[PDB]
Amino acid sequence: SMTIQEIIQQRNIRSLFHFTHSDNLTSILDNGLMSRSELDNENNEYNCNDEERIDGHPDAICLSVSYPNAKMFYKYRCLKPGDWVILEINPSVLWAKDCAFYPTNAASNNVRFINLDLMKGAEAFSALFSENVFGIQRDVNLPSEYTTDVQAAILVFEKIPPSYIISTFHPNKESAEHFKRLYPQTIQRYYDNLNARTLYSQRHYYLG
DNA sequence: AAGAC
Ligand SMILES: NC(=O)c1ccc[n+]([C@@H]2C[C@H](COP(=O)(O)OP(=O)(O)OC[C@H]3O[C@@H](n4cnc5c(N)ncnc54)[C@H](O)[C@@H]3O)[C@@H](O)[C@H]2O)c1
Repeated sequence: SMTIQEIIQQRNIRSLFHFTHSDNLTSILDNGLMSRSELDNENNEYNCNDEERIDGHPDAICLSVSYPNAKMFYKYRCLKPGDWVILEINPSVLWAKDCAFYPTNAASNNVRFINLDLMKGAEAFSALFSENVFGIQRDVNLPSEYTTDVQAAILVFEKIPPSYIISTFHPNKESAEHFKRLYPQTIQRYYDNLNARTLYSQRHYYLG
């Protein structure tokens, strides 16, 4: 029975991602990622996206494996103007923190009723890579590090200190340079042309 | 290209 670590090694996973509005980035680089619950209790300021939290876990931080939830991400970029960024996170989070693993969006009826304890552990992690996820047939050519369903989600039930953030992606040079001046020990990356295959792209295009 | 109920 493979461990989470052995799955990461075997599939060549190198990145977890979390998209967020640039308005949140100072707070995140200072204090780490925190759940909506934990943000409320510390009276910290945040711009959140989800009004509903149908997942039912406002004490969880939501990540992606290898590629953002491009669908949900694009939606919220349309609804909220200004610069969005993408945090890249050490895959170590998956074993070092209290994670649940969901093969599709964690708010989906297909998964959200299951005993949360069954969604922890290497068995649930491996299901992100199944040949069929609730009707999505995994493409034979999809590289091993990608989830079958682009909306596959990691719910992290504790804070993620800023040291687990390995880089941040910006939509323009000036955003990256602003945050680099503030956090000179950190890696701040950017795209010069967004007419390109970028982490802001739909995945089918990115991998095309 | 626009989640989830
Ligand atoms: N953000 C993602 O990459 C992502 C990925 C996969 C799924 N989701 C789903 C969408 C939904 C949660 O929506 P989401 O948009 O993430 O809202 P949310 O309810 O978690 O809102 C929290 C917001 O606060 C932000 N935040 C975290 N730590 C801090 C901090 N220290 N200072 C300031 N802000 C902070 C975080 O980036 C996010 O925008 C769940 O149902 C998930 O299942 C989101």
